Amino acid sequence: TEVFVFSVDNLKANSSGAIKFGPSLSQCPALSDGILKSYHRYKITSIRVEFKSHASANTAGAIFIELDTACKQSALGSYINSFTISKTASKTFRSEAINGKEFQESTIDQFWMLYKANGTTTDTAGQFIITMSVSLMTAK
Amino acid sequence: TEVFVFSVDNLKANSSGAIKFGPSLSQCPALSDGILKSYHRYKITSIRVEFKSHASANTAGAIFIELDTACKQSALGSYINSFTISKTASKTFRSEAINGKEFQESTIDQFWMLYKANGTTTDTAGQFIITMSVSLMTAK
Amino acid sequence: FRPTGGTEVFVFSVDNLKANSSGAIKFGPSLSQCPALSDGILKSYHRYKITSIRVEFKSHASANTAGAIFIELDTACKQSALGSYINSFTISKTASKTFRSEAINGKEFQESTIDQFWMLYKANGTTTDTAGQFIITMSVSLMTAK
Amino acid sequence: FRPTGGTEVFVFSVDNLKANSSGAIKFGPSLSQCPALSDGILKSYHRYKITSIRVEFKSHASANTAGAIFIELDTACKQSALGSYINSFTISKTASKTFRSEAINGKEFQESTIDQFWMLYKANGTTTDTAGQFIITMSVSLMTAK
Amino acid sequence: TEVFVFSVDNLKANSSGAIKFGPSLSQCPALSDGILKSYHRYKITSIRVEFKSHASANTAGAIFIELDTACKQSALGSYINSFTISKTASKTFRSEAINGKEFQESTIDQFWMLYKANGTTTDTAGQFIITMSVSLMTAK
Amino acid sequence: TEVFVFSVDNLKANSSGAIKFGPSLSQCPALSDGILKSYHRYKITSIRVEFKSHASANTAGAIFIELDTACKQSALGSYINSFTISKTASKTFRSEAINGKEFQESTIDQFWMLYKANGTTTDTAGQFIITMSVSLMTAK
Repeated sequence: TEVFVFSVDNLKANSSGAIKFGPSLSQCPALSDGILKSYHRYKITSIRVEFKSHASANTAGAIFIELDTACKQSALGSYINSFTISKTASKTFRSEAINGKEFQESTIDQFWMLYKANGTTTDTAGQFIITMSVSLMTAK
Repeated sequence: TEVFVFSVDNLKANSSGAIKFGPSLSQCPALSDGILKSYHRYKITSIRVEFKSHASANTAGAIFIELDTACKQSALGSYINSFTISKTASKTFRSEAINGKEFQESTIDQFWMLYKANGTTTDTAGQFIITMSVSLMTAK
Repeated sequence: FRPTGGTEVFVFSVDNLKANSSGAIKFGPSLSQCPALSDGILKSYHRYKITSIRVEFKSHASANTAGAIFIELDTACKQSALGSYINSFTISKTASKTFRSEAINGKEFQESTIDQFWMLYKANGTTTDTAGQFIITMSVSLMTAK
Repeated sequence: FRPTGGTEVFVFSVDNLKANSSGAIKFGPSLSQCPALSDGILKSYHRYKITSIRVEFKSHASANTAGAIFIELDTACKQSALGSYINSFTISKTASKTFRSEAINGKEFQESTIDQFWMLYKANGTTTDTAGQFIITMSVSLMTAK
Repeated sequence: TEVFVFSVDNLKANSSGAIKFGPSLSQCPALSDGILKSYHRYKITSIRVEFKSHASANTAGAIFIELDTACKQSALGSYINSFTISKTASKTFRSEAINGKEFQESTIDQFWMLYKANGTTTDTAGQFIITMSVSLMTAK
Repeated sequence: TEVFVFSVDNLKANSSGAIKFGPSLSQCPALSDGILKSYHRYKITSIRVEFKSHASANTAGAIFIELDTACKQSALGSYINSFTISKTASKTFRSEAINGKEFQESTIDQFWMLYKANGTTTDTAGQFIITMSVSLMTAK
């Protein structure tokens, strides 16, 4: 069981995307092109996503976070979880939320974290600092 | 975790069908068009199906129940579980039978409950009173 | 399942039994009502014997259906029509008949290619109304892996 | 075999294992080395899980054959070549490896149409001489009659 | 009831065959052209087959034993029972395994014992020393 | 602090080489292209090297092991530590032997493990199964 800290950078005020955890998690090559190449099964036990807000106080908007444990949803949809663009905050997601109770093979993803900024301008918003706890088993 | 009680009504003596639990479970809109719209992950922990038998004593036949956790079987096939049309009874199904050990997303079904009455006439048989226990996860 | 063989219990059902249904339930490799024995464990053993069977009539019928379905054991595996009328389930009642080893030719092993016995049944009813179903519980013993 | 399901133990063998043999033993409905599971009891149940397996290498080889056959679990049911070389039986020695439920994806039931895991093996030997055989002892649990 | 001890000789490292017990059991003429000519009914109660392993330690392989009480199987098929070519061992088979519960006429066989060596070379493997217990009935 | 198990494979009877622990430790990408990309400082606390001996009994020779905490020695030199090619064995090396008392940066190696088989033929000898215990510091 290890802990990885990585960052989603250059996050504008109209940035939308998906952070696809697993072997397609290119923002942390220590997991993607790293330790998942040396194990069969893994599970991500909990993640702690932090918005750091490198923005001016006049930028309006709130970036939205939504968990997709189907690994297929493209557009966001839900607007309950939100970081305000002008404030640092952090959201912590446990195992049953992120499909983290059972191991799965290192070839398939576990969940996606979709985000949508929903601001008007392309001004800078900040970055995510994501701290995930993975468990591994059956070396390869 | 909450408990829903719904009914499958107007059940004739030759009625066959599938009660598709999950988002396509139209017999309980409090789950289908309801609380599953406000959560990502769910599991149905146990169901208690009851046959109520609003039938005369001269109606012959026995309605058959079969669990499909593949969510694809159309015709019934198995004839072990059965309610007699002229008698009230109840069958209780736990978690490992109904694929209820793990959470899954609110977009996909969990299991189906197929039923086939296998009587001759179109006379009234009764109704199902189904009591399901669901557990909900990450909100949406 | 040890390779020398084992003893297990199968529960299967003969379904959709009308009030004029007649037939034979041919136990062994031609016992299509339990594929776990027919297309199943008999493909993985040479010799078998069915030690005892417990046939149950479940009677999914109305009280106005007259008749009585008759049961007859054929350990020759060749009789087509019924003939004997001693053993009977009433169509409107649940009952069960249990048959031990010497009745069903179940004392000795035989190869998994040949049947052991047949269970003939004949409804003896006028209408094609529903009668019920059989729930059959057989105890098999297996010998020599294949 | 209750219609709600049961737990049984199957013993089968992977035979004629040379000193350069590689392959995959695909557990589930495609597990042709045990027809009692493949064309057998999985035809009479919806859901199953293989709780634990005990693979044994029996080493019908001379003492001059060099090499070590390698074992690797694939619970994705898609890996073709071996890759990992940690688990190994020496070709000239009898041994056994036992794999529990969380290693072989054996915690949850799944439908009898899909496989559960594969066991890949690769001899890692020069010649085509005889190495031995696997004697595999798996414990399955069954759920929902079909 | 008497006991016969006979031998299957000159057993190479790729030898396969069937030892057909009964009147066609040519490896023991005391049963084949012997006491079965003087009785109608017989049964072989138990057999004890022994592999004696007149082989060098460098011969690889294992000869396989399989009982055929149908008296028709030609190729081997099963690989559970085995003698290692470089070791002496013995397997004992009781009555229900070898179809030895009931008498049968002296004109028909009772069972076959198939063996297949499954080694590469034609080097010497050993011999079988088989000890069978027969029971005889009505004289002839 | 985590434990890595990796293997040095395809080890012939005349194989010589160096297993260079640290960022150049290509036999375990979970350390090399893995967790060392996500931390500044590391130390390998102890290693347990095991020779597994996939060899025939007629292969002569003994593979030799020598620790180089200078990370510069090319040829072997010392012949005290040895695995016999025809036997499984294991050698365990603690912290002061492998330069494992102090942290160092993830860009530089810690020690090398040189091995030289010193047999005549190119026949198969076996493999190493190496179990190392690393400690990680400041994240990166």
